[PDB]
Amino acid sequence: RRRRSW
Amino acid sequence: SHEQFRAALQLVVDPGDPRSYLDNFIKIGEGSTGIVCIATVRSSGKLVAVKKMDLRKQQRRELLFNEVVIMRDYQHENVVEMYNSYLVGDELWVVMEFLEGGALTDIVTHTRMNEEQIAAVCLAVLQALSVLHAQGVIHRDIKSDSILLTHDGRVKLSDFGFCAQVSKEVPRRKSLVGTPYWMAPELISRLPYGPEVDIWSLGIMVIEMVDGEPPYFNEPPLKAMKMIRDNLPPRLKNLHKVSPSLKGFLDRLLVRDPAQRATAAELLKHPFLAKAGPPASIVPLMRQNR
Ligand SMILES: [Mg+2]
Ligand SMILES: [Mg+2]
Repeated sequence: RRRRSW
Repeated sequence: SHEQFRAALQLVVDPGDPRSYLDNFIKIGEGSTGIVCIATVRSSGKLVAVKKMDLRKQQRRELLFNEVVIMRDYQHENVVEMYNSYLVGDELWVVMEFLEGGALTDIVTHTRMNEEQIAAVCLAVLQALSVLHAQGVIHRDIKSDSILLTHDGRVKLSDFGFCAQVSKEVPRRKSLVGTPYWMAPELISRLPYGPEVDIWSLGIMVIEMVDGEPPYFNEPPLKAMKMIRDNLPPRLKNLHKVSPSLKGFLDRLLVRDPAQRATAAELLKHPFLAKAGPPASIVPLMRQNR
C-alpha cells in the first residue's frame, strides 16, 4: 500500500 | 561529483538564503524527494511553504532542475505558484505558495466525495493539464497526493519534480517514472509515451475519489504494475456508486491504447464536467471542517 514515487 | 552538481545548481537558483527572512519552520509533509515545511514571512506574517531536497538523496539529481524552472515558467490558476529557489548547504529549497487546505489524499482516504465535488476536482486538474500539455509539459506523477487545496476549496496541481518536456525534436519520453499504482500501461510496457500518461493517471485518481484507493493497492507495487500492464483497464470497486455520466467520463481516461485515450482538451468538453461545483462545494471535505 505504498504511495512513494519512482 | 556532488560538489560538481551543487555548483551547477548555484548558477540557476536565486542568490542568498531564505532563512534571513523566514521564521518558525514546521515540517508538514514528507515527499519522495525531500520534506515540506511551513514558514512565516517575518515582515508580513504571511505563510509560505518550503520544499527542501537534499542533492545527495536523489535517484536522478538532474531532475531537481524541474523544481527550479517549471512552476516559475508555467504559471496558471490551477498550478501551485513558486516564489524563489535557493541552494542552502546541500539542499535545494523552493519557497512556494502555501496550500493550507492540504492534499486531496487526506480527503479521499477519510470521506466520500459526491459527483459535484469529483467533477470540480477533475475540471480544475484538466484545466491545468490542457495548458501544460499544449506546451509539451508532462507531469508524470498525477495522483491525489499531487493535488493541493486552498482553505476556500480551490484546487491546484503540485509536485513537478518528475515532469518532462516533449517537442518536435523529442516527441516522446522513455523514462520509468511515477507512482506504481497510477502509472499508464504504455509507460509500464516501456513504450515511448507522451502527455497521454497523465490522462490515464487522472483516471486512477478518479477511482481514488470514488473507492478511496487506486486499483490493486493491496498488491506489492511490482505485482500491481504487472497487472496494469497485462490486464483490461481496472474496474471501480463499486460501479453502482457512480452515475452513467461519471462512468462514461472514466471510460475516456482508462483506455489502454494511448492513441484512443481522450486528450485534456477533449475532456474539458465532456458532459460529466457540467456537474462541477464551485470551490465552495469542496470546503466541507477538508479536515478543519468535517
Ligand atoms: Mg509527492
Ligand atoms: Mg514529486
